[PDB]
Amino acid sequence: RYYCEYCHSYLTHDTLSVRKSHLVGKNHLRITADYYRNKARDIINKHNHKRRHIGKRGRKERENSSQNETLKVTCLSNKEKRHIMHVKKMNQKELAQTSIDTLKLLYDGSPGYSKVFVDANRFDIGDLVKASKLPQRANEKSAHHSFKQTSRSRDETCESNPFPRLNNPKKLEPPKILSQWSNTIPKTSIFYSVD
Amino acid sequence: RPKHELSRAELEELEEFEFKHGPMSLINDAMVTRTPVIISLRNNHKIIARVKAFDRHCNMVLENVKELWTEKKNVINRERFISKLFLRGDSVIVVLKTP
Amino acid sequence: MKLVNFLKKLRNEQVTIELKNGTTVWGTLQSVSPQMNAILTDVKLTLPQSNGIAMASLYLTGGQQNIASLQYINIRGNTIRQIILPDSLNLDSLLVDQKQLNSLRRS
Amino acid sequence: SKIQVAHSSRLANLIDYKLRVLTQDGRVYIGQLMAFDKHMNLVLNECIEERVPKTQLDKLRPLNIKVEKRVLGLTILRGEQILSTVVEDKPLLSKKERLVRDKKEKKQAQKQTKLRKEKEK
Amino acid sequence: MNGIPVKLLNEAQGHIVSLELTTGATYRGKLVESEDSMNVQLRDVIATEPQGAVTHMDQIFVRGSQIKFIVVPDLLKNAPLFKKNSSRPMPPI
Amino acid sequence: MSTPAAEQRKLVEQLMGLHDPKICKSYLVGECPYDLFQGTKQSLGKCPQMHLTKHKIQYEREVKQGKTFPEFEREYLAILSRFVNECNGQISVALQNLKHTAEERMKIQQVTEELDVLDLISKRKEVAKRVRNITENVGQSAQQKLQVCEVCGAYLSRLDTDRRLADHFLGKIHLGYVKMREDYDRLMKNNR
RNA sequence: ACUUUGCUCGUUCCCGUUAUGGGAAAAAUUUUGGAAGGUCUUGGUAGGAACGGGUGGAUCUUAUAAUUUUUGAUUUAU
RNA sequence: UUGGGGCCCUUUGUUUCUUCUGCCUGGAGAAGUUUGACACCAAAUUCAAAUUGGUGUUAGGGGAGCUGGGGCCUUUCAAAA
RNA sequence: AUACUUACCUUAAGAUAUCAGAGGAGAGUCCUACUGAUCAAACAUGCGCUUCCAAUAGUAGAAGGACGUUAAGCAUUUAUCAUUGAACUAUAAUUGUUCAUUGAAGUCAUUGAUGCAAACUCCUUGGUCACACACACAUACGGCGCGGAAGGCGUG
RNA sequence: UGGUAUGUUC
Repeated sequence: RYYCEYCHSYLTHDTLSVRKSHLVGKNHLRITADYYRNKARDIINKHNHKRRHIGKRGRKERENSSQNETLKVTCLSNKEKRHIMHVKKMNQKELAQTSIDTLKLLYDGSPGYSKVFVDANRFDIGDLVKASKLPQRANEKSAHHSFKQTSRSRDETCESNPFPRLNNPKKLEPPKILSQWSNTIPKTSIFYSVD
Repeated sequence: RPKHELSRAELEELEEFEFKHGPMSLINDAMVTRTPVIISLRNNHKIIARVKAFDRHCNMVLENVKELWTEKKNVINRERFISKLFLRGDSVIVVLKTP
Repeated sequence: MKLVNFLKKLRNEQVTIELKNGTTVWGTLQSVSPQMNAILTDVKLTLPQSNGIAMASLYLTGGQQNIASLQYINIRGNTIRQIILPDSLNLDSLLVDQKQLNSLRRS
Repeated sequence: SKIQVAHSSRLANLIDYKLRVLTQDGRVYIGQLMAFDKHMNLVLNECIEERVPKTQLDKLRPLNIKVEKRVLGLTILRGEQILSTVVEDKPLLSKKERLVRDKKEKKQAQKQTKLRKEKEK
Repeated sequence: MNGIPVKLLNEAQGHIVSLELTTGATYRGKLVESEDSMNVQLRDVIATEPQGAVTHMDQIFVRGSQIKFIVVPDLLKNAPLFKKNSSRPMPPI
Repeated sequence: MSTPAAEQRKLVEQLMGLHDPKICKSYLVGECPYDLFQGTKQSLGKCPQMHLTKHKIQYEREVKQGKTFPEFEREYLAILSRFVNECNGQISVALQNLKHTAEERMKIQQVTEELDVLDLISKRKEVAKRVRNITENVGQSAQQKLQVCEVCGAYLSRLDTDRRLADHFLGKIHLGYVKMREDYDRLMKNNR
């Protein structure tokens, strides 16, 4: 007999063909991915604080510290700290999910763009891309998307697209700035830019 | 005959029958006639001792053990008298019985 | 007719164990698995007169300061070469083989 | 190391202890066990594998010994090429705190079974 | 029957693991499909011989008895196989 | 078995004139129908005749250079003809069940009520009523939308994509039955 | 050992009498076990008992002393 | 109830049982608590919103009542010197 | 979520501590809210028991490390073979010396590897606890405070 | 006497 600890589903006598097919089906994938995400979120979010050790402080430290100054404590209400911590959590997860993708879109017209950056004609890890296609045995998963594939083959040479400026490129993205410190940008530019 | 299809809980009788009338005739003769045997082991530890018990794994209890080995550098023989010993059948190369 | 049940009747017995690596282990027995995975306490172990692998295995167990004194060692079955029992114990009463007696009475 | 390992404990009782397990080579693994089996296959959390070099072995033969430590993290070690295991360091939380944690796990598991019985109805 | 460690080895399928062999060669790669007999298959394998050199295999398959150990990733630190008191929701008849 | 050594001992004991009723002639020629449906849902149980690998190797060595036996081939042809007749009867029963499901009482009553209201401007109204009746018939047929497999006699679907269909064709039942159809067609081409 | 007759010493009380006997308790006191009360300290306070399993997980035996751990090719020697 | 003095506030979401209001001229107020409630993750439904699958929490200290056990003292019964 | 099709499979067994005695069931076996003894588990409980628990009358320090710095620190050791050409020491598949054509793989590492040794900095842990800044001891030390962590022994 | 996974309609 076999029991899945993730899906909480039982099974018959332990056949490798059934157990292999169980770890491919979509319900086990959803339950396993959600369980790993929640356990990682719990071990990040668990603030294991140190146990405090307070000793009887010295006399001259008390005459020095109680005479210098008294600082002001800031504090906020419940909805304010809840909204601020929710914005900080979405900022932490969008920084953990993002990555710099300037070299992919900056060498887009390079003659070896179809041999390294296409990520399907790659030599060492291209067989891993060509192996598991997620073959979409549902007809709705193949009939949902109606856009182009734009699969760049390896055999694209330098004869195609000879002049990269006549074929309309994209203007590069500006360096993004922090929205909390966006009020200190120089409002006057150096040169006159139109449109 | 296959081992799994013989019977249930009667394999001990066949094991005793193989003990009485098989390759175990020398370990049986040494424990009933208290004769000393010489067991050569896989690390040159030759044991002269009397057999006290028999096991399926050839795990043997030995009494009045006189063991001897040889250090080769130069050539010396080092011996030791051990009263009680429980020897594993993994280490046993061979068992010789004297008449 | 496995003689591991003979060692199961040998609790609180102060024995030595020579291993296949060459280490002599002096200590009292606490328990032994039927697969002969024996645990020992109040242990000192010594590699006699060499084998550098055995010297590494002797030192890298904590509590060296070549007699190494350790509090609790579990020993796997296939690493046991031989075990020496104390001579004061009576082998005629511990090898009664009550399971073999019940098997003979069941015949 | 004044730990005073338990005098009548086995592998079910030695769980979550910082073991110092020895192998046939002497490649000593230090880490917390979290599971075992009949073949004594041990998973090891925050594990480190320490060895001694061949040049240090001459100094070890009859002081300081420079061991080579590599970090394995969470590994799973087989029971074939191991020799002996000892208990090196005690865990963080105590026996009473593990007892309260086990009671909380039992109450949470009973609540989960009540939730499964409520969802089944 | 099977036990917790072989279920943990079957748990981390499709992840970057690192094996060490009994000879001393350390492999590292993505686990294709593990078995109950631990005869494990790896892909994008980088290998270190006991002599010292580093090479790269595409698709390796090592037998379970010639394995010193294997390293699973750290997020399997928290697994339901490690739970001691997990009850069982009504096994079938 | 729990140990592989007993499995290897079983393989040795089952591996180590020839015209005897104990030898399965359908397995002696090859691809016995009691072997191709061993553990599936269409299982026949257990073959009463014994199967052997040494006799199969001797038959392969005889058919390689020595000679051939037409009696075992005729027995395998008769067994394949009986199994093909049983499968054709099952496929005819499935086609009759599909025709009965397409001709149910309430479905034919709803179709007759839609066609009774189906009767330039009158031609356009009749074309719109016929399009509405065709949409109602498509909605009635889409409640099941189960076709008939032309070879194995199972159920298929038209709106289903080719990947799930390719997963359907790679089974023990379909591979065994296509092999039995190939053997039956080869024996009918050799006999006729 | 029972039994009787008198002497002597003697725990406590009475009487013939403060020599000494007679009678009674055959006692005051020490220990163990059981019943009750008071005081000091600690744990628990919402589940528990019985039965039923073509129940789940652990432990033992045999398959299993033969290539997958656990019944050995890891003391590097001819 | 007020006032003074000493320490702590890392409780870093300013008590972390939860929700809401709210705080350093202060340390608070209201509600609820295991077939329930709270917070979060993942998704297709083309904002938000709603649905489904899971994860984690429901705490700490003191007091009245009941009960189990350990030690001392007192009363009574049975037995041995 | 209901209804249907398809792909794979449909189960190694036996038992739940041991010994002695009495009774019952047609030499062997089973049962006793049957009796004595040993052992195991759980919950309490006590042993002038065993080990440990970090200054604040200061700006420290105990344990484990740095996969940290000085540090390319100091002292040593290696960084491919074969055929031939112009000389050649020469028992080798010209090994040795200088230069080159060609042939098979060809770890990166020489700021590399091993040994030695000091200093600085930073991480995880604690009772950073209650009274006092005190004259005890050959039977060597009044272990006769509130606890916590680990363990031994004993009782119910 | 059943289980796991997948694809359509409400």
